[PDB]
Amino acid sequence: KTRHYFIAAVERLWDYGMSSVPQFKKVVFQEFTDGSFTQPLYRGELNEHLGLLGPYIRAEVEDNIMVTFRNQASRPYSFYSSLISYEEDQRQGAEPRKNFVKPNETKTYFWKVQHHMAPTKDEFDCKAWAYFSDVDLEKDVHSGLIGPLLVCHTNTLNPAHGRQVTVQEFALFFTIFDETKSWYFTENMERNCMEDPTFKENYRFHAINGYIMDTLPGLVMAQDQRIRWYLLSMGSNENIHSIHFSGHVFTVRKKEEYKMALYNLYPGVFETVEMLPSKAGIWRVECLIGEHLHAGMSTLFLVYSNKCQTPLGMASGHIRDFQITASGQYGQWAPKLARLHYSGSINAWSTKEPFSWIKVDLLAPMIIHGIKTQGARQKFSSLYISQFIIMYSLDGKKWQTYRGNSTGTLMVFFGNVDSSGIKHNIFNPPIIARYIRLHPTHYSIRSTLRMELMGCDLNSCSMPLGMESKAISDAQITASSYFTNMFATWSPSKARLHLQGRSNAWRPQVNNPKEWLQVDFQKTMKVTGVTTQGVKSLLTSMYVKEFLISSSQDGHQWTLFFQNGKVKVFQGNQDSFTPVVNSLDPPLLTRYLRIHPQSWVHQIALRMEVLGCEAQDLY
Amino acid sequence: ATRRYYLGAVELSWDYMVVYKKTLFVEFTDHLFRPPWMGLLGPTIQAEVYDTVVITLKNMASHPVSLHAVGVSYWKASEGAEYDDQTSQREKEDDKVFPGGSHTYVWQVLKENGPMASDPLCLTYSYLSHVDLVKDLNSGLIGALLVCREGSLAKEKTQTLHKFILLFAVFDEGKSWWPKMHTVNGYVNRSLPGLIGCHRKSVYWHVIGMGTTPEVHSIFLEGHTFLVRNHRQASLEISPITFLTAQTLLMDLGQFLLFCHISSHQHDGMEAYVKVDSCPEEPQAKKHPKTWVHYIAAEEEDWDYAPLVLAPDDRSYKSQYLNNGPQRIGRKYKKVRFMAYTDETFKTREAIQHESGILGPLLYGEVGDTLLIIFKNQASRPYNIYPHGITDVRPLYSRRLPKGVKHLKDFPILPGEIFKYKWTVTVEDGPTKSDPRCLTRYYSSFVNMERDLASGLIGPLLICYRNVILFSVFDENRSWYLTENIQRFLPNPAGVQLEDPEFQASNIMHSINGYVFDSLQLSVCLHEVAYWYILSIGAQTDFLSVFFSGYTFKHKMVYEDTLTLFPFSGETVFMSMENPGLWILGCHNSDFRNRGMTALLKVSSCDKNTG
Ligand SMILES: *[C@@H]1O[C@H](CO)[C@@H](O[C@@H]2O[C@H](CO)[C@@H](O[C@@H]3O[C@H](CO[C@H]4O[C@H](CO[C@H]5O[C@H](CO)[C@@H](O)[C@H](O)[C@@H]5O)[C@@H](O)[C@H](O)[C@@H]4O)[C@@H](O)[C@H](O[C@@H]4O[C@H](CO)[C@@H](O)[C@H](O)[C@@H]4O[C@H]4O[C@H](CO)[C@@H](O)[C@H](O)[C@@H]4O)[C@@H]3O)[C@H](O)[C@H]2NC(C)=O)[C@H](O)[C@H]1NC(C)=O
Ligand SMILES: *[C@@H]1O[C@H](CO)[C@@H](O[C@@H]2O[C@H](CO)[C@@H](O[C@@H]3O[C@H](CO[C@H]4O[C@H](CO)[C@@H](O)[C@H](O)[C@@H]4O)[C@@H](O)[C@H](O)[C@@H]3O)[C@H](O)[C@H]2NC(C)=O)[C@H](O)[C@H]1NC(C)=O
Ligand SMILES: *[C@@H]1O[C@H](CO)[C@@H](O[C@@H]2O[C@H](CO)[C@@H](O)[C@H](O)[C@H]2NC(C)=O)[C@H](O)[C@H]1NC(C)=O
Ligand SMILES: [Ca+2]
Ligand SMILES: [Ca+2]
Ligand SMILES: [Ca+2]
Ligand SMILES: [Cu+2]
Ligand SMILES: [Cu+2]
Repeated sequence: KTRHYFIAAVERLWDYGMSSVPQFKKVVFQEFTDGSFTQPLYRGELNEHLGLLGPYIRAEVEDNIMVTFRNQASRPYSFYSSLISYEEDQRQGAEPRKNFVKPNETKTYFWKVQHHMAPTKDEFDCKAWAYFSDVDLEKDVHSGLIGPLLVCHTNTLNPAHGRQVTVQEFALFFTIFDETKSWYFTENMERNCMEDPTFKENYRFHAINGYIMDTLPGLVMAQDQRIRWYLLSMGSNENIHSIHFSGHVFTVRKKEEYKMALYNLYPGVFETVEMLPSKAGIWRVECLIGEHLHAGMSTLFLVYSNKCQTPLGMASGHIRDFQITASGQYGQWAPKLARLHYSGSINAWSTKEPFSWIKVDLLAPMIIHGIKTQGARQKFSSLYISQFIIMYSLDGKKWQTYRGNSTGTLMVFFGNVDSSGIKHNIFNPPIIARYIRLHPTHYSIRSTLRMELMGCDLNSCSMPLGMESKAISDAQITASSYFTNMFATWSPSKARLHLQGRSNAWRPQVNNPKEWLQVDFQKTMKVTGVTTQGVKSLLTSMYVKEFLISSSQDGHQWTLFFQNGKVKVFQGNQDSFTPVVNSLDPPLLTRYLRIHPQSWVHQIALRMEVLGCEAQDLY
Repeated sequence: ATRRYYLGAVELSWDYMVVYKKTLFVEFTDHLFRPPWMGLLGPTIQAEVYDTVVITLKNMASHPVSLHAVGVSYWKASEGAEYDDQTSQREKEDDKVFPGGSHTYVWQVLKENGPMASDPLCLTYSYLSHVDLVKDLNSGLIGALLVCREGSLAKEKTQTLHKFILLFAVFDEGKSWWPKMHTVNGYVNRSLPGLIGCHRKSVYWHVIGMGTTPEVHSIFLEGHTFLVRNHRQASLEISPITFLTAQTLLMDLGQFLLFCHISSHQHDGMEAYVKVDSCPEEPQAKKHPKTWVHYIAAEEEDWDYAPLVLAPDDRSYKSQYLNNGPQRIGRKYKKVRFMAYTDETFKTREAIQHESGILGPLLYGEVGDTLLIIFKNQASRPYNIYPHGITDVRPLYSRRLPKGVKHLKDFPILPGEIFKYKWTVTVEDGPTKSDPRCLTRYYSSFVNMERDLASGLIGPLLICYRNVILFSVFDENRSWYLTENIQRFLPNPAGVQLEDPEFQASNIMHSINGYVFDSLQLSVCLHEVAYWYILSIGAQTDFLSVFFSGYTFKHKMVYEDTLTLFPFSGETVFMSMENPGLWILGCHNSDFRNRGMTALLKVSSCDKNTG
C-alpha cells in the first residue's frame, strides 16, 4: 500500500500566440525524481493537456499520499488540499503549525486517504478534488498554481504502471486570468509603456488550463473509448463557466445517473464526467458564455479512429524523395532509400557511427500509429538499426522526444536485429506531428535503415473502399465501354488495384480521349483520393498517364472536377507495374463516381482503388 | 422522413406585449407569407430517441445566423461552427449560413444521446447559432430542443400537455444592432399570457437559462416549491446558461407569480404570472406528530461584533470597519433581533448561545407537525414574523385575515402588540425521499421583505422527516436604527457626511453569522458527526463557503463535495460532515473582498466528556 509523489513549485514564463508577444511569469507545479533541479524535472507526451496545471496526484481508497514539496520562488507558498488531513496533534497545534513553506524550504505532507475522500457506490471510478496554495487563497493561486487530485476505489488504477487505463482521463480547468492581482513588478513592469479601463481586459485571459483562444494542446482522444473528464473550476464570482462538449453529451453520477450536454462550474466545485465520442475528428469544448468565448476559453479535442491505419507510402508512390533528410550519410547509402527497396547495390539509408537523424517531412501534419523499420546486407556484413527514439514536430521549430506509455524519461524502441528486419513499432498513444525524426541508439557495426511509417491523416479518413478489398461489388462498378473479345473480357469489374488473373484490368472498347470508369458506391460518400494503375498482358505494356474525375450525387448529371478555377489534369503512373496516388485537395463527396483518361500510353487500361470515409446515409 | 422541420430567421420587431427590432427563429410548412405563451422562442423541436431530425434553416435575415445543437450528434454538418477543424468546404457550409442563404441541417437522436432512466422523460436542451454568440442569441436566436425516452410522443396524446418551456433571458438588446433587458420567454414586466395549469394536477417546467455575460438569477413561484433533481428546490437557482427540467405540484387555485428575486432585476423584468384554474374532468402510540410552541418576540438591543484584538489606524483594511473614528462607528450598532423571551407573557423559553450570533430561536418542523408562534413586537417599529419554507400559515383560531389586508406577511405588523400564528407543515413543504432530511430554512420580518431584515431580524427554521451557520451581510445603512446609531457612536453629534463611499461600505459588515472577522471559535469535539445547516442572506452574488481546518473537511450533499458549497444567497441548503478533522478553521465567506472583509471563524478537536 501507499504512493509518494515528488512535487514542487516553479516560477516560469507563459505565452500563447500562434496568431508584440506578451510574456508572463506565473508559478506552477512539476514532478521529478528528487534530484532537486538540473535533474530531473520531466513530464510529457499524453499529459500535455494539464499545461499550467500541476501534475496528476492520483491515489486509491485506503492508501496514502505522501507529497514532498519544494518552493522555488520569492514569496512562500503551500501545497494544500481538502484532504491534507490527519494531523493528530499533541499540545503542538495543528492547522497553522505546518501552514506554509518559505522559498527553498522543503516539506512533506502525508495523510490517510479515507473513505470520506472517495468516490461512492454511486459511481465513477475516480473523483476529482483540487490542490491550491493557501497563504493567499486568491493572490498566489491566480498568479501561479493549481493541482488536480483524484482518488479512485480499490483495484482501480494500475499497479506500478501509471494510473487507470481502462479509460482516458482529462482535467480541463476553467478560469479567468486577471494577472496584475497576482504578481508584481517583475510581471507588471515588464513591457512598460493605467490601472483598470485601458488594457485591463487585455491582461484577462479566459483560459482552459491556461490556454486562451484555441491554444490548448493535449487531446488525443480515440474513437469509442470511455473518457473521464475533470472539470474543476476556479477564480472569482465571474466564472460560472458553462462548459459544452461540441455535439457530444456525457453522464454524471451523484446518487443517480444523469445525462447532460453542458454543466456549470461554480468556482470551487470541480466534478467528473464520462462520455464516449462516437464520431471521431476535431471538435470544440468551450464555456458557452458568449462574452467569455470570444475572449477565449475554447479548445479542440482531436479524436482519432483506431481502424484508420495505413502506410503513408514510404514504400509506395505518395512519398516523394525530396521528403526525407539525414545527418548526412557516409557512403552513398543516401536517404531516399527506405522500406523494401532492394535495388542493385543500394537499398537503404546509412551513416557512419556518429549519432544521426533521419527526419521525414510529411508535407502536412498527420496522425501516425507506428513505424516499420528496416536494415540491409552489404558485403556479408549485416547492416541494421537495433534501438532508437522518435522525435516529432509541426513547424520544424518545436521538437519533441516521444515517450508514449514508457515509464520515465522516454520510450526507446527496439529495432530489428538483422538485415531484412521488418519491425513494426507501435505509437499508441500516437504522434501528431508533420515531422518525424529518428535517432538511432544501437546498431551493428553500422547505422542503416529502410522504413515506412504508418498513420492515417488528422481527420480519421484516407482509407480504401471496396475495389481492391473487393468490398465494392463488380455489380457496383460500371464504365462507358469495354474491350470484350472471345475469352478476354476487360470488364469494368476488373478495375481493381493489384489484381492478378485472366483479363486483370479494365479496358474501353477502343481508345478515346474522353471515356469513363464509374463506381456505384451506393452510400453517399466522401473521397480523400484515388490510387491509379496500369496493366501489361502478354508482353505488351499499357497504362493511363493523365486523367479527369467526374462524380455525381445524381444518377444522370455530372460535375467535372474544377481546380484553381480550371478543371484539372491528374498525373500518375508512368508504368503498369506500380500504383501511384492523387491527393484530391478539396474532397469531392458523392454517391457515384467517374474517371476519364487523357494521356494513355500504348493502350488504355486501368486498375485502381479509391480513398475515403463514411458520411451519413440518405444524406 | 423520421421527422422534419423548416426554420427561418425572420427579422421582426418586438414590444414585449418600448419597441425593439430583432432577427429571430421562425417556422413554416415550406416557405410562405406561434401559440402566444411561447412568445419569443424559436419553435420547440422535440424528438424521441432513435428517430432523427433534420432542419433546413432559411436565413431570411440581415444577419448570417448559424444553427448549433447542444445535445445530439452531427458530422460537422449539423453543428453551426466555424473553427479550425480542418474539414474544408461543404462541411463548413452549414457550419455558418449566409444572409439570404437557405441551407440545410441534419441531426440524430443517438441511443446514447437519450435520457438515463434515472432522468425525467424529455431532457431539456435547446439550440442557437454559433456565429458571434453575443451578436447572436440577442435578437432571438434561441429555441428549445428536447430528446425523450423511446416510446415517447405516442404517450403525449395519453400524456400531459403540461410541458411549458420557460426561457429565462437577459437579452442585452444593444448587441447585433441603449440599456438592457430581463425577460421570461420574451416578456418583461409581468407581461405575457399562457401559464395555466390544472388544479390537483402538477405542471412540468422545461427551463432554459440565457446569458451572454456572467449574469445570474434566482427565480421562485409565489408560494410554490420546485421539484428538479427529485430534491425539493423551492428556489429554481438559475445559472448563466442552464438547462433544467423542473416540476411544480400546483395545489390550490388562481393567480400566483414566478419571478426573479435579487436587487435591480425586478426593475428590469423577469417576473410573470402563472394561473391555476379548475380543470375539465374525464374518467374513461409509538408514532405521529405533536405540535410546536414558541413564545417569541422582536426585542431590540445593540450588537457588538467583538471582541478580539483591536488593531488601530494603519490597519486601514481591518480597523476601518470596527473602530470609532471621526466618521465611523465600528463593531457595535443598535439592532433588533428575535428573542424567545425569558420573562413575560405566556411564560417563556430563553437562554442564549454565543455560538449563533444574532440568529433567532431555531424553529424545528417535522412534517405534519404544527407551529405556534405566539409573537409580540417588543420594541420600536412594527415588525412581522414569516417563515420562508412552509405554506399553511394563517393565524390560529381563524382563516380570516385582519379584514384590512392581504397575506399576513404583507401587513398586520403589530407595533406594541402580540399575534398568535400557526405554521402547519405538510409533506409538500418537506424534504423528499431524495434530499437529505432537515432542509434548511429561515424566517424574517416581512414589514416589507428586506428593509427590516438588514436591521437585524432573522432566524433558522428546519423542516424535517443543530449547528447552524448563516452568512449574511448587514447593510446597517438601510437598517432602521441608523439615526439611533449615527447619533450614539460618531464623534460629531448629528451633522456629518450624509452619505459617502468612504463610510458607506464601512458600515456594511460581513457577518459570519453577525459576528465579523473572527468570532465563535465553536465547540465541536473530534469524531462527533454533525449536521451543518448553513445559509446566506443580506447582500447577493453567489456564495462560496468551505471548511479549512486541521482536516480542511469534506462533507456530503449526496456525493461528497469538498472545499466547496454554493448557497445562492437569499437561499439555503444543509450538510452532513464527519468530523475526524482537526483544530483552527478558516470558515469560508471564500469569495473576493468578501474573504478579506469578513469570513474567518474556527473549529476545535476536544474530547473526553460523556453523558
Ligand atoms: C499504453 O497506454 C494505453 C492507454 O493509456 C493502453 O492502450 C490501451 O490498451 C488497453 C489494454 O491493452 C486497450 O483496451 C483493449 O481493447 C480491446 C478491444 O477494445 C474493446 O472495446 C471496443 C469497444 O467496445 C466498448 O464497449 C464494450 C461493451 O459493448 C466494452 O466491452 C469495451 O470495453 C468497450 O468499452 C471493442 O473492440 C471491444 O468491445 C473490446 O472489448 C480489448 O479486447 C482488450 O482486452 C480485454 O481485457 C479485459 C481485461 O482482461 C478482458 O476482460 C476483456 O475480455 C478483453 O480481453 C482481451 O485480452 C485478453 C487477454 O487478457 C484476450 O484473450 C482477449 O482476446 C482480449 O484481447 C483491451 O481491453 C485500449 O484500447 C488501449 N488504449 C489506447 C488509447 O491505446 C496500454 O496500457 C498501453 N498500450 C500500448 C499499445 O503501448
Ligand atoms: C418595467 O418596469 C420597470 C419598473 O418596474 C420600469 O422601470 C422604470 O421605468 C422607467 C424605465 O427605467 C424609468 O422612468 C424614469 O427613470 C428615471 C431614472 O430611473 C432611475 O435610475 C436613475 C439612474 O441615475 C436614477 O437617477 C433615478 O432616481 C431612478 O432611480 C426616474 O427617476 C423617473 O422617475 C422615470 O420613472 C424609471 O426610473 C424606472 N424605475 C425606477 C425605479 O426609476 C420599466 O420602464 C418597465 N419596462 C417595460 C418595458 O415595461
Ligand atoms: C534558496 O533559493 C535561492 C535562490 O533564490 C538559493 O540560491 C542558490 O543556491 C544554490 C545552492 O544549491 C546555488 O545553486 C545558487 O548559486 C544560488 N543562487 C543565487 C545565489 O542566486 C538559496 O540556496 C536559497 N535561498 C536562501 C535565501 O537561503
Ligand atoms: Ca455543415
Ligand atoms: Ca465545420
Ligand atoms: Ca423585512
Ligand atoms: Cu465562461
Ligand atoms: Cu434577475
